Amino acid sequence: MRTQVGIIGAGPAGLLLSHLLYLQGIESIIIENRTREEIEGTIRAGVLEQGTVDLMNQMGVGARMMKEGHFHEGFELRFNGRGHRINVHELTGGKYVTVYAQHEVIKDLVAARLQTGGQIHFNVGDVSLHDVDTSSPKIRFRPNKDGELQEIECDFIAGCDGFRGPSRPAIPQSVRKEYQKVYPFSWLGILVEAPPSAHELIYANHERGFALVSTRSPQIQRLYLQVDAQDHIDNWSDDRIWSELHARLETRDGFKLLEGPIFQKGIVSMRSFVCDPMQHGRLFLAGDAAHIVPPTGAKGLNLAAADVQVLARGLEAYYKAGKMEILNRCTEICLRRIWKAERFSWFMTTMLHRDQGHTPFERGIQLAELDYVTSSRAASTSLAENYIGL
Amino acid sequence: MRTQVGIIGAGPAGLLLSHLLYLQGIESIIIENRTREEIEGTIRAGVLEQGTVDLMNQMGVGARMMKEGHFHEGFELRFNGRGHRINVHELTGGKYVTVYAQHEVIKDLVAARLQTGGQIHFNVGDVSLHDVDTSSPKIRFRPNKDGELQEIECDFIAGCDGFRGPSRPAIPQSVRKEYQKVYPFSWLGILVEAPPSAHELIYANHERGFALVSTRSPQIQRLYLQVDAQDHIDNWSDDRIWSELHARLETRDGFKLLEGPIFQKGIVSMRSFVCDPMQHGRLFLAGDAAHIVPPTGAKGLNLAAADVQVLARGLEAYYKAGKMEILNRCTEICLRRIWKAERFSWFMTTMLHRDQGHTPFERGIQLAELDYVTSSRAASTSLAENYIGLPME
Ligand SMILES: Cc1cc2nc3c(=O)[nH]c(=O)nc-3n(C[C@H](O)[C@H](O)[C@H](O)COP(=O)(O)OP(=O)(O)OC[C@H]3O[C@@H](n4cnc5c(N)ncnc54)[C@H](O)[C@@H]3O)c2cc1C
Ligand SMILES: Cc1cc2nc3c(=O)[nH]c(=O)nc-3n(C[C@H](O)[C@H](O)[C@H](O)COP(=O)(O)OP(=O)(O)OC[C@H]3O[C@@H](n4cnc5c(N)ncnc54)[C@H](O)[C@@H]3O)c2cc1C
Repeated sequence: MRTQVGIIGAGPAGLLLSHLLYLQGIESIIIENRTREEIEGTIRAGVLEQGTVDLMNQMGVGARMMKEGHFHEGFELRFNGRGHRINVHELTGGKYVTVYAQHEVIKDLVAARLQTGGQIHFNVGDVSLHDVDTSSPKIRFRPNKDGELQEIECDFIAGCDGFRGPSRPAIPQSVRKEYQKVYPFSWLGILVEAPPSAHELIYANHERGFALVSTRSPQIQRLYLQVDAQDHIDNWSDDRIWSELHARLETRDGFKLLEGPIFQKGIVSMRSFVCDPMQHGRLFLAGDAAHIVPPTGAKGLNLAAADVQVLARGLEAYYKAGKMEILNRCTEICLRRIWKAERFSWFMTTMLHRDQGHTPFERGIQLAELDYVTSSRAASTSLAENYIGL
Repeated sequence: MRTQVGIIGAGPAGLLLSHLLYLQGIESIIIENRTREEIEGTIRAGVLEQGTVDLMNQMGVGARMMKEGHFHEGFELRFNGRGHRINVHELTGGKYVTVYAQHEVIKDLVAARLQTGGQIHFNVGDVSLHDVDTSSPKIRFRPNKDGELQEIECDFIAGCDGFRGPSRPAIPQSVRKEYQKVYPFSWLGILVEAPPSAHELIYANHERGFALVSTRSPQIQRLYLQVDAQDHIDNWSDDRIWSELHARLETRDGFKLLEGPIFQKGIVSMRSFVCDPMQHGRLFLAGDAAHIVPPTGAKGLNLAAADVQVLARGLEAYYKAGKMEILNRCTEICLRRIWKAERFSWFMTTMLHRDQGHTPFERGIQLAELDYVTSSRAASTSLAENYIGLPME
């Protein structure tokens, strides 16, 4: 099957890229190794930057996001037993913190793609990349895991297949440089059936560790506890999880944490990762296939959306005028934004998490930063602007 | 000899405290173990916070600071071969980065104190503190090192005697908690007979290490190079110093580093240190006797001035109304400001210095932070407000 751009992965990066290309008359074929049900059924976060909201609306796929999304005026930084509100709406001159679950974004983009004649193969298996260093790259795969071996002949391959996809290894080790940080802690995330304890997100730093109170709906809440990076979910009974959440979220004015059944519990590791370059011949990486951020800053899906806007612009210049300049500089342009988001995500992570390797001096300056950011208008404005994207 | 407040040390802390107390009719006696010539020859601080400039003017001792000090509208962060201006004057609503050397501040305060009947003993020896946990603390010392043993009977002792003075050990180890950070680098500081290369301070991050271009006068410049903490001045010839300064300060638009005789060179170590509490009975610490910051943020002299403003207010409430509240909370009030300045000094230090222990990712985030603080109005404003001093309590 011949196309212009072969896309590996139907996450936010692959789906947004395929639709941006469609809006400019450029054809694509997406392959996805999981089922449509699986990709549409995640409990992944939905904190969207203003740029991602603008992009969804610009693309004509933002109607359900605007109708069903939750628009908050701010969020809270809790530390030393006190909550401190960051009024994003006041500090940014009218913007909101937007939440619209990643699975909802995926559902909207899959539906828009299928409705506009888009080609998406779900449940593919045995995926491989070939001749990426030529003008005729190829993608090979088997439909429905064990179908006959099929080939996509294309001009470009977009590697939108996440951290463990096959596209990043297709950039030879001798050409790439990787940057990484392993945080000395992980998150224990829980999906709970209970009303929300507060109207806005709560990012809490406590002597015992970090806690994050988020939401999905009026009935379903999403909460996280910082845990030691080696910890297993079998070390954390429901009783221990709720006791630790109550301890870390405690306030002098008496906060009431609403508890319920934990439908899901799991440990997720926290990492920073940057691959440079994000291209090799006709292969171009975007999103988690090229870089990872710790989720404290909620930048991952937003960076995937920024990467594909640059890639689509380069592809458009190639098909319209035969120009290669923007494609040649795709890595250069994307990395400028990536490094700033990596810095912010690292800043939020280190400011809010307990580090047991920290000296008492380091813990003192961590608490001093928390005091400063919540008592300075410029520091709070900078946090607000970084949080909703810039 | 009886007095109200016995002060150990004639640095910025002790001198500012003695004069603030004089302005409120409170007597003091200062003892200083170095000569007046030695303390007036001090080479270190150059930059004053806006609050310290306001304090010197408020106290009636700011005339020479205004006439001879240098008032800059901003400073530069140089990285990736390009200079980025932080317009402090614009971002702070009218404040300046003030360059007026620590030794000039000391000269002005010693003169003002002596002119107003102040008692200062220079070149003292054999100094000791006694009965600090009583209502009658005492300071013992020998004038001119070989004098007869003298005693100062006072109501309070102010420990303004610097990092290695005798006052901090007088707070028992069982009552205090110390916080510290060790840095792998030091500063090689030089004094050069040359004109200024630029109108404003230059803080440069380079692959080879940090460099700072500061000034003293139109004819004397003060420059610093980051060096390994175990380096000695004999490892650094004048040729090696200039070659390293030219390399680290290089810009794509071609910066001209103005050279001349390097008449002073020395290596100075750096650290972060906080002692909590800063008081024990009638003994109260202030300045470097209580806390140290690495010099990248130009906070140390400024923090000593902030500490003594709080201490003077407490002492004033005690003598005027017999109230102990402000004195009881002196450590609490001072520490809130100290911790924020400790964070900022650590932030400036770690963003600008080369650390060979950094992973490639940590080097990337360091350069991203330099890009961020120079590309956001709110981030540059936050940087500027911290640089010229956060609001006083
Ligand atoms: C706890 C947590 C919370 C987060 N919260 C937020 C947040 O609020 N805001 C935010 O912006 N980001 C957030 N993120 C990050 C965000 O979810 C990711 O950065 C984002 O999913 C990356 O999108 P992507 O399209 O690059 O990759 P992915 O979402 O991983 O999509 C890649 C797709 O490729 C498919 N694929 C894999 N291998 C193959 C193959 N062989 N063949 C075909 N297809 C294949 C996968 O099945 C997958 O569907 C969070 C992450 C975590 C862990
Ligand atoms: C390279 C460098 C650059 C700096 N630049 C700046 C800057 O630009 N801005 C800034 O704000 N700060 C700066 N600082 C910090 C600043 O110099 C100090 O924080 C400041 O000197 C502290 O003043 P102090 O009065 O607390 O102590 P000190 O200045 O140390 O004075 C204490 C005094 O006590 C005396 N003393 C000691 N023992 C005894 C004893 N037994 N009896 C009697 N007297 C005794 C000493 O002789 C001394 O005169 C810098 C420091 C360095 C190293």
